[PDB]
Amino acid sequence: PQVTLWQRPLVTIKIGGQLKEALLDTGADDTVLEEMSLPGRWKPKMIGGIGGFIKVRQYDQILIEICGHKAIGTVLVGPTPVNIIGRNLLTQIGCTLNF
Amino acid sequence: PQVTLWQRPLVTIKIGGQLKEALLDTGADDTVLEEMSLPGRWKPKMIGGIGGFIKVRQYDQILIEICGHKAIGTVLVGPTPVNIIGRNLLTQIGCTLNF
Ligand SMILES: CC(C)(C)NC(=O)[C@@H]1C[C@@H]2CCCC[C@@H]2CN1C[C@@H](O)[C@H](Cc1ccccc1)NC(=O)[C@H](CC(N)=O)NC(=O)c1ccc2ccccc2n1
Repeated sequence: PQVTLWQRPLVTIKIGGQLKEALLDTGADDTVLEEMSLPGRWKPKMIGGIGGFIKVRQYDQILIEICGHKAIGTVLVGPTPVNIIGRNLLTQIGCTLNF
Repeated sequence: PQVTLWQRPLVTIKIGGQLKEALLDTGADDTVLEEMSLPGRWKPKMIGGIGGFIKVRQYDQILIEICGHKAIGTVLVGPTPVNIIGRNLLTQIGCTLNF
């Protein structure tokens, strides 16, 4: 769909059985979800942003459904205020910027 | 222009007589620029991101030329790693997300 930016670009994701809302974020290389229950194997990883760094759990090959579109990728789970869909996944659902 | 997301969405901006590169960021509410010389008054503000909070100088009515589009708005200058154009200016240059 086309999404204007007067409000935050928030979509519904279905991940690991759970429904969440996430921000479509072009300035994020990675996808970072708030602490949740995910099955499996994860690695320790540190990522950075404004303000500094956090330590997150890396899960690879996770299925995510972003606004009814399917994609599989690396998802990081840690202490982020808002769930962020970053560019590793935005390329999979075909998301482009327009101006 | 239409921008795909395989690489970071960077554009050229002209601000305060100076040429910079900045990231078009749909997940940023505000425009945050690294430390640079700007004329006039500024107010102190705290903003947050994933690793915490930073103290920024807020400037209002700043003219900014983003990929040849002129826009007037609030710009925050501070200790950010990369120059960020957030939704307060992206809505003024007519920026939309598409998938
Ligand atoms: C998620 C991750 C992959 C780690 N990437 C990033 O964090 C990169 C790092 C880059 C280098 C440093 C400068 C920022 C850029 C852009 N960011 C993406 C960038 O989109 C990031 C995503 C985000 C949204 C909401 C909350 C937290 C984080 N947003 C931001 O950093 C902007 C900064 C701002 N004042 O506008 N924050 C917000 O717009 C914003 C909104 C609500 C909030 C609620 C609570 C706490 C903080 C909140 N911050």
